[PDB]
Amino acid sequence: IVGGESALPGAWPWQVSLHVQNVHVCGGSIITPEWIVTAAHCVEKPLNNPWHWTAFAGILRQSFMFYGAGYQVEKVISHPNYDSKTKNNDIALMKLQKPLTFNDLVKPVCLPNPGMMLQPEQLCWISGWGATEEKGKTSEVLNAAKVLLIETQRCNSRYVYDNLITPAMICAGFLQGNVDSCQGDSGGPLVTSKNNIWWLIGDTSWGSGCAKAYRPGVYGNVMVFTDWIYRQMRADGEFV
Amino acid sequence: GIECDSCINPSNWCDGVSHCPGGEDENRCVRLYGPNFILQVYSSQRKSWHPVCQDDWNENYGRAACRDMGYKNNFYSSQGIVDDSGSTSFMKLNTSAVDIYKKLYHSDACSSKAVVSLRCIACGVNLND
Ligand SMILES: *C(=O)c1ccc(NC(=N)N)cc1
Ligand SMILES: [Ca+2]
Repeated sequence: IVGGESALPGAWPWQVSLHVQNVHVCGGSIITPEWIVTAAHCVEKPLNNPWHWTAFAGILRQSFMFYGAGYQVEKVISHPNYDSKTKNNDIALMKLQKPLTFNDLVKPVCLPNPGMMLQPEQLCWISGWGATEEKGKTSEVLNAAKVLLIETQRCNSRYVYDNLITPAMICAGFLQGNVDSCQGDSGGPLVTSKNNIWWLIGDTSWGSGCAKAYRPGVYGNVMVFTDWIYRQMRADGEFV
Repeated sequence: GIECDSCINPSNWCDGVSHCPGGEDENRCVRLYGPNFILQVYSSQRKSWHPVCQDDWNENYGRAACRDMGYKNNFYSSQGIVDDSGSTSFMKLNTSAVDIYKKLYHSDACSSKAVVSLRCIACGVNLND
């Protein structure tokens, strides 16, 4: 997160840190006690196997994620139509071995429903432990920032992303820059408040640099993915 | 026609009989609509989604709708609310009956004047408001 501020406890209770080899790699979002929404590029081979992955919830500081606080990941499911080259359909699911315990520090974010009637420049929030500067290091503290939705027509302009934004993607940020997601924020939440409920509208996917003008953040369009998410969750419920 | 990652005839989509090798035509027949979580069911005859009437709806029916949606044993809340989805047709529950979506029938009104608002999990709440 570039241009943001440090998050308070319980401010983003759905945010998790995803670890491999005792090191933060990606963000994710709790939607049930068992299921986490993250990005498919986080789990490209060799990190497609679930045993590499640990999730930390309710902890703001990376140095406070001690050995024993993590939840072991049991399943990793990348979107079947993920494209490494274009980052199209950049979403994946992670199921934990043991269900999370929900309280003021750890709660799920709501999956978006059809008919949210979001504004074209809807006010949104992003959070994560990503770098606070382009090409910088992983942040010790969880940060968050306000970003506005950017209509795909404007984002696909010749001077922004030039037709690279697919219907499975949305843009959020500022065309002037200075406030953006960055390396290590990917897989994390893009959320908006509506009807006094926080909704997950995006998962942090890619972008050209960080906080550069005319290069806003691109997010997996979680609305497009809900049908796939529900089928995965129902299919797992019927056992496998 | 609707494709299931192979397309199927529309009257056989959400008609209670699986026709796709993976079953995609019968496993996404319940849905929550809008910021008020209005419960909706797909009508194969009308090729459209329609809200469920509050008439004779109870918790155990909502829990089954939550199971169909993939939330397993998660259930948070269910109440009748005034429909804000701008619908003109509804799905009214027949008691003499069977999966949730196979238990409803088309109605142009609801006796209670309410539709089902269903929340399968307590989500979306943080420190503020
Ligand atoms: C993920 O780690 C990630 C997502 C997005 C960006 N770039 C921008 N948001 N401009 C970098 C890294
Ligand atoms: Ca069928």
